Amino acid sequence: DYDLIIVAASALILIFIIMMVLTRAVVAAAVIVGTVVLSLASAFGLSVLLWQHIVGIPLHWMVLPMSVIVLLAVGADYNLLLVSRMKEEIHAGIRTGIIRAMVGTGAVVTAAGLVFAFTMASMAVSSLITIGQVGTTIGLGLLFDTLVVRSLMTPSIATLLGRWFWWPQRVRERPVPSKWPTP
Amino acid sequence: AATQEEIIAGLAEIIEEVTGIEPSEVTPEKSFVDDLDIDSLSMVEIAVQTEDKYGVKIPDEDLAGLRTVGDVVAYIQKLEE
Amino acid sequence: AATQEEIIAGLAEIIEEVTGIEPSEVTPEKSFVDDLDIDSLSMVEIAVQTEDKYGVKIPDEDLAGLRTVGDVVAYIQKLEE
Amino acid sequence: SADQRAEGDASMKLIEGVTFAVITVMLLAVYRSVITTLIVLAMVVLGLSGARGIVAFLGFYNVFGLTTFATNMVVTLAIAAATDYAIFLIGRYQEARRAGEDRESAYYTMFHGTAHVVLASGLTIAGATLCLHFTRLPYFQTMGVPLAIGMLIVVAAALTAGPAVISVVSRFGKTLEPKRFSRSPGWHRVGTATVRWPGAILVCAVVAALIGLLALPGYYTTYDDRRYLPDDVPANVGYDAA
Amino acid sequence: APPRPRLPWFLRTFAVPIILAWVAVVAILNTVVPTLDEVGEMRAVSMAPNDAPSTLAIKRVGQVFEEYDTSSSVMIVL
Ligand SMILES: CC(C)(COP(=O)(O)O)[C@@H](O)C(=O)NCCC(=O)NCCS
Ligand SMILES: CC(C)(COP(=O)(O)O)[C@@H](O)C(=O)NCCC(=O)NCCS
Repeated sequence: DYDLIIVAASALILIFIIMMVLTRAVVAAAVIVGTVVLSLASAFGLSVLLWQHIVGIPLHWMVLPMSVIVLLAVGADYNLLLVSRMKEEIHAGIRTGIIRAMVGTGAVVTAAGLVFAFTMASMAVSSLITIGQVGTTIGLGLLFDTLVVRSLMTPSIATLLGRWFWWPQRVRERPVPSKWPTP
Repeated sequence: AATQEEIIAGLAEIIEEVTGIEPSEVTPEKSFVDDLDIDSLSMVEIAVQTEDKYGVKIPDEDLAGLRTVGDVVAYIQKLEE
Repeated sequence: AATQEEIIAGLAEIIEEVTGIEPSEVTPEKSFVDDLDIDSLSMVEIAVQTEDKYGVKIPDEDLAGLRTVGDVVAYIQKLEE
Repeated sequence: SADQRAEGDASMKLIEGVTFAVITVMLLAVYRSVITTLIVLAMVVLGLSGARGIVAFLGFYNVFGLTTFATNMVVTLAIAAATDYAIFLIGRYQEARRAGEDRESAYYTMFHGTAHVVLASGLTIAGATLCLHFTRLPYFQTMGVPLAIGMLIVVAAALTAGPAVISVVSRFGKTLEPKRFSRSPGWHRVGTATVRWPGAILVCAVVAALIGLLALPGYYTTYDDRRYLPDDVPANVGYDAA
Repeated sequence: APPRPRLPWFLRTFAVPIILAWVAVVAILNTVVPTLDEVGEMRAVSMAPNDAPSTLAIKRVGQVFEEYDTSSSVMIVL
């Protein structure tokens, strides 16, 4: 119990510091961390269901911290990749920037996330069932993160916050309107 | 205001980015649903791009009404005037 | 519309209230950053007062662009026209 | 406990084989290119071998202790991270190529756009696992340093040998060129939906995420390790007899 | 000419030496010492810390009764 608390706190603080340093923004780092935490809760629920209710073998007492320490980091990495692309595409307007960033990264990030999830889930063929439980929990977590948090939650929050998503940096919501081109 | 040619050129560039249809294909008598084969989601993407570049806001209810390129050009000119 | 003199008089009164600079100092060729020494927060205060008195809305992004009193007067006249 | 360690050490080869098979299948599905898959597999093998080699070398000279969980996690994490970094680099390079840039400019665009992201991801993974060093149970604590060192080695390999391999191979024929040129209508639709109507989509996503909390009230754990082992281990035979 | 950055240029110009160095180092590391399985087998760590009250209780019983000094036991069934 105490180790799980310590690991969660330290990992969250370190990931927040790294994201704040890289993106040069506070609100973006907070959004990344919060979305990852929510995905973590969903992952725990799915894994508990799949094992305890379906299979019948409850989770081992050491599955939770091992799963958490990896889910946090990998989810944060994927969100960081998307946000980093968004920052490069943002000079054309927040909404168009988000659309271009999603079109650019989506396939790559989906392939990487699926590969990671199916690599983790392949540990279930082990004779030791604790390792299988850890692997399947991390796999379900990354699956849910990739398919929901990055695809829907993060860009929705970025659109809703608007210019506050990049605080304390100063960002135009939309560019200066331009004259129609002459053919 | 802006001439029909300028609006058509800008919309053709945006449509090229969104869908890939070449600008030469976009003529004011083309129907989005049939001639150009553009679904409603692509149309709302075009509206978002237009609002973020030229500052023209097109609500979804109006997007339902618009049928051909000429209709969109007329709508934009009406807003400008 | 409103003549440049009227806009300058109103802005001078508002600037006098916000910062204390006398109206005689405010001339259209003065730079806020250097000549008048007005920081950005004072400028947003001026924008708030202008919006609440004469109904002219100036977003912050535009406030960044504005440099001299003449620029603000031109912006207000453009909005009025 | 002895049988638990024995089974953990026994199943490692099978785990590695299955992971490699699954990775090869998925890479073939994604890239549609055998040569691209072979290049990615070479990168993954280099990274994994470096990680396991450095961990084994440091462990042999009593720098730190080891457990079966630590070794399994090291292997799987190294494989996954190496594959992810290869996918990121090659994806950015192929996007630049498909845009129209030549191979030199495509390589430089790839590096400029993904160098910092790969490093940041690797540092997050390394620093997260290193927080296990501050726990009290030896099983958790002995995972911090090994995992961190392995992740650092994998990241260094991906950031130095990765670009080198990409630079060398792409020159020798049409190797890393995009096999299937196609845009992303699905991602266009998802982006437009997320931009136009963010409130509804956010509501749906948050509702979906909170569904998992319903499993919390019924959660419980057990400490009997004979439930987590196959029935043919000697300990389970003795337990059945007793 | 575009000012190419130093780092990617260095990686591109000396790619073959870098690849060879990496392969050589990895092979040396995997050859000098045994496999990870044997090292993990011979470097296993005790599950319970010495601060654990149960371990201290068992060792205390062992030393007070002057019988043993460990904390782990097995049962033989006939
Ligand atoms: C999205 C769209 C414009 C697409 O129209 P189409 O069916 O003509 O392509 C139309 O379905 C619509 O107005 N829907 C109402 C709001 C909506 O669909 N939001 C997205 C659901 S999360
Ligand atoms: C407030 C200000 C206009 C001041 O600008 P200055 O640095 O030019 O004085 C600028 O910092 C800004 O737009 N900040 C973004 C929003 C903000 O600062 N809100 C207050 C923080 S609680």
